[PDB]
Amino acid sequence: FGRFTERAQKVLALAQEEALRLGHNNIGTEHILLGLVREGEGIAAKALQALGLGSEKIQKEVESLIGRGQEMSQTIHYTPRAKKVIELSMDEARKLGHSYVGTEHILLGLIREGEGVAARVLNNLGVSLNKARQQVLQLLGSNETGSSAAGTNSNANTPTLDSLARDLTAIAKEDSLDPVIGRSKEIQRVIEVLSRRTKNNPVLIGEPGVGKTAIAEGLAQQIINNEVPEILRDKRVMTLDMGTVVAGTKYRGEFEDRLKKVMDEIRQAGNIILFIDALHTLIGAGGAEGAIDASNILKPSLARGELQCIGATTLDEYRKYIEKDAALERRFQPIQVDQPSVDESIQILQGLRDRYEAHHRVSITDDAIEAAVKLSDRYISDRFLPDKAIDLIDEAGSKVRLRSFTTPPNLKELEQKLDEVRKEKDAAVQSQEFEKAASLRDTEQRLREQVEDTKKSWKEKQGQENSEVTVDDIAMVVSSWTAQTETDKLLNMENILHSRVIGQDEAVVAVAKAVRRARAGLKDPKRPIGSFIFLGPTGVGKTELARALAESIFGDEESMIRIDMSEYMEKHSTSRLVGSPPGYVGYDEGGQLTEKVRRKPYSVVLLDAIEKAHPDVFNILLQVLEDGRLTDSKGRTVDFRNTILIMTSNVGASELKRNKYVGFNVQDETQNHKDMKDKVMGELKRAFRPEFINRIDEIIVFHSLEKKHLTEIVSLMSDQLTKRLKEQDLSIELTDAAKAKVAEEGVDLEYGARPLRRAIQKHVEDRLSEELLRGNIHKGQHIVLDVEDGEFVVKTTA
Amino acid sequence: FGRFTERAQKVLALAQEEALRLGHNNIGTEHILLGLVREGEGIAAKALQALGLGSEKIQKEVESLIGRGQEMSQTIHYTPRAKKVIELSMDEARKLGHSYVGTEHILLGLIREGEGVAARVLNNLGVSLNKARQQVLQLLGSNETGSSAAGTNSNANTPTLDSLARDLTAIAKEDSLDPVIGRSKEIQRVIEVLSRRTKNNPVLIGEPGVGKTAIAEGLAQQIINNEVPEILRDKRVMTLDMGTVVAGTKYRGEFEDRLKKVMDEIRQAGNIILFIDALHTLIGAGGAEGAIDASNILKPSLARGELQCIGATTLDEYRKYIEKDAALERRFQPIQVDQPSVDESIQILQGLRDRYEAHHRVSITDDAIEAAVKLSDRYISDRFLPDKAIDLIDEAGSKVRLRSFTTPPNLKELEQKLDEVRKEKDAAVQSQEFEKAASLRDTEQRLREQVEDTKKSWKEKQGQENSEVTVDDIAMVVSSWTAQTETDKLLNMENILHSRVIGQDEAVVAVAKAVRRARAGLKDPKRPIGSFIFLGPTGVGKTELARALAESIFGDEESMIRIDMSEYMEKHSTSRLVGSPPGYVGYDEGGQLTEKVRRKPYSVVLLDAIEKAHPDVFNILLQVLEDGRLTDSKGRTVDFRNTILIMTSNVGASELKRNKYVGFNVQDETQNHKDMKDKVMGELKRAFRPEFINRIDEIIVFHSLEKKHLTEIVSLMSDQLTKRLKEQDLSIELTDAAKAKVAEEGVDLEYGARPLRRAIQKHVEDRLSEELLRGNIHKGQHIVLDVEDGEFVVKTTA
Repeated sequence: FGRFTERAQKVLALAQEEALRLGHNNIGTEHILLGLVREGEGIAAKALQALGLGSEKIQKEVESLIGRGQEMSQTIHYTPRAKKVIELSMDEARKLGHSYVGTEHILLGLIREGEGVAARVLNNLGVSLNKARQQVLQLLGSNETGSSAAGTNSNANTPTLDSLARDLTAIAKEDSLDPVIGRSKEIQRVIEVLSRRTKNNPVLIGEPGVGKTAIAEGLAQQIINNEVPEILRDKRVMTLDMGTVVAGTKYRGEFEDRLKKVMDEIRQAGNIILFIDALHTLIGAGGAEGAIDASNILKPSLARGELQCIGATTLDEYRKYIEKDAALERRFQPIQVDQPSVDESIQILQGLRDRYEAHHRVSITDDAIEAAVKLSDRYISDRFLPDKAIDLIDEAGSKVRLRSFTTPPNLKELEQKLDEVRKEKDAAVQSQEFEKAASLRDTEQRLREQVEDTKKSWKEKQGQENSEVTVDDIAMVVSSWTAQTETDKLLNMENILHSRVIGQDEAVVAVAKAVRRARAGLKDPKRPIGSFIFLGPTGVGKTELARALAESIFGDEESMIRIDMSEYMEKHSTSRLVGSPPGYVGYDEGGQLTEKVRRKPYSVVLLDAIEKAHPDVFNILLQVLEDGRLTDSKGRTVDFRNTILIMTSNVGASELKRNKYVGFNVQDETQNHKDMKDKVMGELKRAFRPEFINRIDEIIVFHSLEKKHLTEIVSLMSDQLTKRLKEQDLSIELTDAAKAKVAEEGVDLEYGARPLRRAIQKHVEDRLSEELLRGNIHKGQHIVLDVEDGEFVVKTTA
Repeated sequence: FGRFTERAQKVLALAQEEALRLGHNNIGTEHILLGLVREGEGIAAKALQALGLGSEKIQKEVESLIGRGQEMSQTIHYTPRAKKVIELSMDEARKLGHSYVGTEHILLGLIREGEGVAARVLNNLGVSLNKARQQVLQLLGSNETGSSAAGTNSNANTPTLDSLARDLTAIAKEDSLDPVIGRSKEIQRVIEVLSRRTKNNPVLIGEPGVGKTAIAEGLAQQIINNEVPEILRDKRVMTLDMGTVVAGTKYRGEFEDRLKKVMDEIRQAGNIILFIDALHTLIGAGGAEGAIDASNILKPSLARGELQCIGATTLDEYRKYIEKDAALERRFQPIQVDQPSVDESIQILQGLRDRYEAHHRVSITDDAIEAAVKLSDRYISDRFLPDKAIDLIDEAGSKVRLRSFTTPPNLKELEQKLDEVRKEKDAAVQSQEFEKAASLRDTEQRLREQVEDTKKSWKEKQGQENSEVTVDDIAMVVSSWTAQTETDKLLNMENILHSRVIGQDEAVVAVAKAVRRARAGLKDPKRPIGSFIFLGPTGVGKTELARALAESIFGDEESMIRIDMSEYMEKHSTSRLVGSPPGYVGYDEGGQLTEKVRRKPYSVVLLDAIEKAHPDVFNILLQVLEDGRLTDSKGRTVDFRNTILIMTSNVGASELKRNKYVGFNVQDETQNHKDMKDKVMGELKRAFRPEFINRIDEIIVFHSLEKKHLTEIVSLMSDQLTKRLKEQDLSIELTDAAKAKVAEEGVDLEYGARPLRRAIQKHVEDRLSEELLRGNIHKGQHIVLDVEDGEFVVKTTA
């Protein structure tokens, strides 16, 4: 373990002394035994001496098992028996508590390791081996700790405080506990619920979902010193926990009987505080289920303040307790409970980082935590504000030690060598090849040991590397799952967003900067990270930007919703049954929009075609854009904070399907640019409400494509082609010359961004494939699609 | 078995020695016994010798039984008894482990086979039969390997490992384990999630599915040597086995107690790795009911990092774990899981090739293996990417062994002869006919031995067949459920689609080549391997091609969906229906379309008439045409990846239908071909959208009711007549002359292939049946439908 006590380690080192002193190549088990008795006293040492085995008795036998010499101490490590004895003490101390191993455990371990040289020493000297293991044990007392013992107090406390349970106050008198976190005003407010008497029962309302029990340790501390009543001092805090009741009982009826007994013993009352987790479940009122009706005993108890108690209830549970009354509502009284906000997250991270330095890393870093947390709160966005965080910290809190030790020192080849040896050796010895095996053995185990020496030479790489949990590290994780390599995504957002967006330096930079503004807490987070309307036709860069955002902002693309407004416009699905029959605004709110975004909160919510949806739909969209929430689906709250709203329209489309011209002039092109960035955002206003648009940060125009943008759609569709065919069959590349010939056809004055899919289809997909059908190209070769003399020719370069 | 160890086989063979050495012309059981003891000191031999039965006692008895001395042996074979001793020992070696058979088992088997002469030999020589079986048994020698016995001891290690369960590392240190081929890239990403302790726990979320456990065996192996962190210092990996916990307890309370016990012993913490299979089920979160609520012990265990564990959860299950939190989520953490990609598939196949040698019908070929995978991957697809594969290997991996013994040179006839003999013989011995029976036995047993000789002359039919699995072999089998005879289907696709489909050679070749283009992986197959528009009037070639495509691509015709989009109505029936219109488009998206294509993943989806059949449908289909997917049915994704989308049309029909027949045109014909290949596809564009059409592979025109196309429609319908009556037993053939006379009546510029059914009905069905009524033809004679001189005539030729 290397986290043993002295005492163990000492009998063991005494073993080596006898190794050479008695002449043993390998420090035998006989020496570990000698080690115990030669340290004189120590529970092992003493133990052997109890049975009558002094150093005298032992050594006569020991020298009679291996005499002198062998003073060479040939590769002095232990004998394998003796090595087992060391392993044995570790477990012989685990079972007997001890994480740090002593003398005793080794003598106990010897007995265990009973065919060993030691073992035979004792069984030869007339002392039964088990008589020895006994002897160590009966001196391995292992007195109380984490508690104290010296007397007996109390009579009436006996029946009550016994039952049920740990007694939180007790565990907080002598620490065997941790703060852990709060919820500080809750503790004040608990004493608000506890310095009264009619409604003397605290009732914590909130998600549970923060580790309610952390708050509880709060009361303990504060009820003692010094905010507590004048004659309703001498308070005791007694915990009532379900787990103790159910175990070995296995019945609700019996559980009720035991609980009844507990309420009776609480007769030390008028000074007692009871902790009741999930108070509704016991009350039995509300919902189809009652989840037991403890209420018969529990309710009058709650009202009197004999069961002056702390109720841990939730959002719904409080309804289902106050509904009874007036002793579950002439007892109850609620208090507003906290759960971590963004800053709180950071603090939690640090607090339990440090204890996983048992796990030799984690340790570090403030900044790293900040990455886990800060990046998470707004983006990914896959759990809760601190929960998200810790995973990120920890992936990376491992990640680097793995890439560190990606081999031995690169001496991974060594193991490979040693294999080949063993084989040669083995097979050679099985045939013989006598001395032709000789050298093979020697080469084998020589090598083997060398390998192992250098396998811990990247323990130098441990002392070099093995704590990294840094900004970038964490940040890599935050992008990895879906504050450096997420904020490098943020800072370099424009670069990332352009690479899929079909030209449109205009579109990209507008979205990029707006998301980047929010994404480091500069714009507005109680709104989407960016609200936008993206106008244009199909295949212009709209969708492509939505995607590129999912990737950049959250780390991976899968955090992207994409909702058709056409399914529930109540103006294009009204009675056309698009999707399913549900009455359409009800379909969107009551189900689809709210459920989906509630599932993925990070989601780039892409609400397609808000162009001609019913004006009521826009009121909902406006609420998403402003509030960063919608409340629908019978009172569920759906998080649009961390969303990136991108609402598309194809009313810009007309203008955004003209290219960046190739029209009547070449000065029509530089008049198409300005035309697309102006005409679109006003066809937007004509298509739907300004009030809606008033909650939208920037109106992104996705300019139709003139190369620059043409040769970038051709290179997106053709690149989507060349990659989807590599998994099953051929390697395709289109030369730049061939991407050019398609882009000329992606021109139209009136269809500047749509025609491209078909023309990649015909000119790439169809073209390689009709060339496999001829036998010009094939599966599994590299297909360069080239221009021959102004006609495509599929060439091979494999 | 035919795979026995020496010791057995030798004692047995020594019987044959005594057979002739004493003359016993059938090698008796007495000789098997002699066989044991004359083989000296095998466990059988040795055994008898312990009880006192040396060779001396045995042969002395033996020679006093059958004894001397007709040194030959009758067909030198055994007694039936002695043959039984061999069969018995084999089983007496199965019992005692032993895959093969050893000496002991033969003596043990003798005792068992106790009416044998040996048994009586031993019971004559003063040693009880059971004293002999005793001795062999208690010298238990059998086949061995998987050594792990040499004596072991530990103290605390005892409580954990007892319960519950196998140790993955252990089975991989004696290597009774196998890799197994993963799912390799997953394992690195786990050790990041595992060398943690702030979120200590990996939790694998994904399809389970080819064996989740392959990833698990991964960890074990990497955690030993050496790329493993020092974060993960001195780790052991222990696997959860749910089955042992539930067994022998038969109660939830007891089950909980055992799990609790395990969590306690995990006190070896910070040095232990726990593998928890199906981790959600124990947490018991979500649903109407839980799933088992081990959670009380398990949740804090997960949080502490004592149960630093690897969770194997499923698609929904992770939701139901973060649903608890933040210790079932602040410990837990999800990871992206692998299920083998197409290349990985191939490798698996081969990996288990060598054990298919046990059935001897594959090993080999690679080329076939690839087929198993690839052909299946793209074309149905009713299993996962490697499962599909392996099944095909073995499918073919038997197929040829069946052709082996169905047709060798057919010494099946031999056996047939031998039959006739026995009968004759038997009945002859019974008739008497006695010496006339004599020779009949002799002819019988002669035959019997010959029979048996020529069936193992078809061990030459084994050395010929008994391991291959060839290209075609796999491919044909791939066609049987669902490279050669699936890629011959691909290469010869035009030929195959024409052989069932009409004179629309234009259409056939266009579709054939377009599917064959995609289906060989050189044209976009993310979306259907062919999207199409099929123009023509109904019954022309359109439907028929949809069928022929299924047949060619998948090897079965009945993998063809078929939806009419025009049937979806009530899509404007507001108050018109009554007061609400609940249904039809909602049925199509919400259930029918998505479920059906998801059911048969790849299948010719034949979307009938979308000329104006809800303009919204064309958009919905467009998403299929582009992506290969639709998302409907409340979040199901339907893969139309290598479906063949065929969207039908009969709006071009009018021109497609037009003539090419003589008797009335000689210049409209040569204006109907050229007219159809342009004009048809433009009546299409008004009936769809260009946006739709741009994501279509090709726009197919079925030049129809030509001269030519007719007599092929007539030959499909009339051939369906001649075939549909054979089940009810009538043989019909139409001569080409009679199919021609009907074909004249479906052509002009106007009509369709509609009147062809009616006229086939009249001239074949109705007429032949009225010809049974007139008595020229009957039921079950061959009916030739001929033309006499221009007047129809039904002739008979059977």
